[PDB]
Amino acid sequence: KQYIISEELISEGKWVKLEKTTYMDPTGKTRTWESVKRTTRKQTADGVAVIPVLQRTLHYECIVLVKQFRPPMGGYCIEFPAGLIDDGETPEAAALRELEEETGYKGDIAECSPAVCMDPGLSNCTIHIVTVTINGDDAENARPKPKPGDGEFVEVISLPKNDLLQRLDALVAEEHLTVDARVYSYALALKHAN
Amino acid sequence: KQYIISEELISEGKWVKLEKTTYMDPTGKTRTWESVKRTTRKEQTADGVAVIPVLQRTLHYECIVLVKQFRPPMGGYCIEFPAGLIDDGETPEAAALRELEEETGYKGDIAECSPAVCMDPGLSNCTIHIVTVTINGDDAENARPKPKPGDGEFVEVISLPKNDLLQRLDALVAEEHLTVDARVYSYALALKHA
Ligand SMILES: CNc1nccc(OC)n1
Ligand SMILES: [Cl-]
Ligand SMILES: [Mg+2]
Ligand SMILES: [Mg+2]
Ligand SMILES: [Mg+2]
Ligand SMILES: [Mg+2]
Repeated sequence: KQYIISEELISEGKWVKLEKTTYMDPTGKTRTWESVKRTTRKQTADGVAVIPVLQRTLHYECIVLVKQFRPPMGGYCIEFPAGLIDDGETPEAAALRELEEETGYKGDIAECSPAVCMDPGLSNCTIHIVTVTINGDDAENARPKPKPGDGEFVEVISLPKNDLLQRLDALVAEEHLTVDARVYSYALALKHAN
Repeated sequence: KQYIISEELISEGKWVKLEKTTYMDPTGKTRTWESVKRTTRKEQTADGVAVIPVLQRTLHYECIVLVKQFRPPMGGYCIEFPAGLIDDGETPEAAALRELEEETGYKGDIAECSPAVCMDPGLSNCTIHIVTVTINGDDAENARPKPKPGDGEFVEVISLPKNDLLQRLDALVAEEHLTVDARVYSYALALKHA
């Protein structure tokens, strides 16, 4: 019933553009929306976000997260390891690469989502969420060596899966960080299950 | 260590603006970013709310109530938590309960309210509160609920059992052209992983 009629470029940067979208509303009335897109999409999705489940025997399972300064936020954020997918890279491969660059951990693929939207009222940005387990008892994940790219500065924060939400709430109250909504959503469902 | 030095307006619409952000990297070097912001945020502790609406009914499995809408930035239909912007002076809880009623017809009861969490922190400063709400589906107010959607709002309600949410979402993605929201998907994954 609804669909896009046209897209007008308002402004194009190197990484981001703003467009004025005309669409037909379900009454047959024509309407406009201000829409953002990244200029980098080739791919199944713009990017991947990795849910990295650190498994060590006789320890709690942890979810491995990252903390970085995010210029659009004007502050530090706690997020799942994540990045853009390289032209002709698979989402799975992008997931293991990014996880290694940002954390130093080497993991195994458990499952991969379809493309999911980041903020669909604002942008067309999409990611695959890739669940990865990390055998924390293997020698290659003993002393994880992060190989981050140029101009990336990432701190790794591992938190127990079974207390994730309370641990996150504490980091916000204590460190004035912003937790990512996908991370928070995941944490909430862990408590809400059953 | 890191901080914002300046934010230069590139382009401002009615709803969204694009900014050139200058900030200090941790080596002590000046760098830039292209940042998106909404123009609608005033004193609110976030731009908006997303509601996690747990429909509870005697001798029924708990359902998560979701909405399906056309999203101009995406050029297609998306499945999301009920959600909207917080009106000036409105509390996040009030916004959540109001948007839930408007989008779904259901009258909820507040369970919990998250701190402000970031939508896509490498792109925008956009933030939400994630508000968990229970819906007493035995109450007569919630028997035959009707959306009371605003001007240019056109929403379908999809209630899925919490105990099978990921599979039911996957089934929906298999059968039509549409995109699941990344927060919805994250929540569904954790319900499996728990
Ligand atoms: C979405 N904006 C953006 N992405 C990547 C790099 C950058 O500036 C160097 N700006
Ligand atoms: Cl798992
Ligand atoms: Mg990254
Ligand atoms: Mg990277
Ligand atoms: Mg809405
Ligand atoms: Mg609404």
